[PDB]
Amino acid sequence: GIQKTPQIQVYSRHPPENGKPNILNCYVTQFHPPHIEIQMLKNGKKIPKVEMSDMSFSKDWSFYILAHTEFTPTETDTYACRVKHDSMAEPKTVYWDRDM
Amino acid sequence: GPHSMRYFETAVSRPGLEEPRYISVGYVDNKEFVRFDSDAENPRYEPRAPWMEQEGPEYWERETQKAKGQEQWFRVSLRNLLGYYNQSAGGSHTLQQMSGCDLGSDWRLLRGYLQFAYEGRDYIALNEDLKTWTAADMAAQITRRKWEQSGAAEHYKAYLEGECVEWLHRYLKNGNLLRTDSPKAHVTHHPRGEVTLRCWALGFYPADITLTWQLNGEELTQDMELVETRPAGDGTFQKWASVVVPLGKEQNYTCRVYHEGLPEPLTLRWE
Amino acid sequence: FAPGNYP
Amino acid sequence: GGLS
Repeated sequence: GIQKTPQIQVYSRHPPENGKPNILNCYVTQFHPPHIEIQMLKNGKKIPKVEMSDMSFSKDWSFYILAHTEFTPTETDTYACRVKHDSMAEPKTVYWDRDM
Repeated sequence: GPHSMRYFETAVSRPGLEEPRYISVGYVDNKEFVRFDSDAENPRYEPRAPWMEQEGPEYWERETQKAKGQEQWFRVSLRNLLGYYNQSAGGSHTLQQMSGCDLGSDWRLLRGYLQFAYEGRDYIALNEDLKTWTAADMAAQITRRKWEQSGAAEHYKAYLEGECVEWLHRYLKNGNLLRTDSPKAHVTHHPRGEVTLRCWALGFYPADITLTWQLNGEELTQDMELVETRPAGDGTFQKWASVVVPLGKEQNYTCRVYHEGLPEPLTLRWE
Repeated sequence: FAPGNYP
Repeated sequence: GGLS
């Protein structure tokens, strides 16, 4: 078909240190059509005010977007990015690994 | 160094919406500097970099009327494309365009660009000679014939060779943009018998960068794992690359980082 | 300086 | 008068 399945990365702006506030990024790329849903999660809960960049596309015509929010990592708290897109039957979840 | 200007334009129709949404994004040296969005409160071109607020009100009035024209043009084009591809009502459709010019380090025009895509796939593009058209789809031959007979290429050639260059020159003077941020690199150690070595590159701009791992002079592709270069969110980019190594003999492996901002490529070992 | 497509 |  015409659909292009998004690629996803989850990562912080600055090197993670437990207890120090930081920015968590969810970087979603290479998808078509441009409509998309991105939710950022902490321990399964919706993170309330996730900032979303404006629509842009790359030279291969595929669209991309960066979601981000403020967060303070700890030892045990989990963070993930969950994406909904017409290229997939079900939403895709990618978990945050502080080493990547 | 070389320079460039680009306008990336998109029109999207949906079933529940009754007119399509038009978005245009201007780029100078691959950095966003203007944007227009038909969904906006009162649609207008807006500056997206501080150095563009220099332009007076009549500049933004002219650009805005051009965008409003592009919007009508895209709207008509989406309708004709439904006919060309025998598509019925009830679906979502996308029409994109890229145009602009590349300048060499001498500020002379190297090449112009004008490309279109429908449903995210190549539809028609102006050839590098700026006189002829390339179209692959059978449906796109209808367009190519119409454009060949109407001298549309002459119109675009005048823009790409004239205004695109003249205005880019002006933009570069108004922002004289030359900034590059070099990568700061470190290698982390991930005892997984083995440990994983991960070479990090952070804080660099532009995004283009190359990471390599070497063992005794040989670059190692035996499962050199990467990630796609990603934005930190502050204008800089991140990247890393990793190798699988037997534990203990860590000092046998070096990471190298190449980037146009560096005086010379970095060389890194885990310390 | 945005382009204007050929009408 | 568009594409086309």
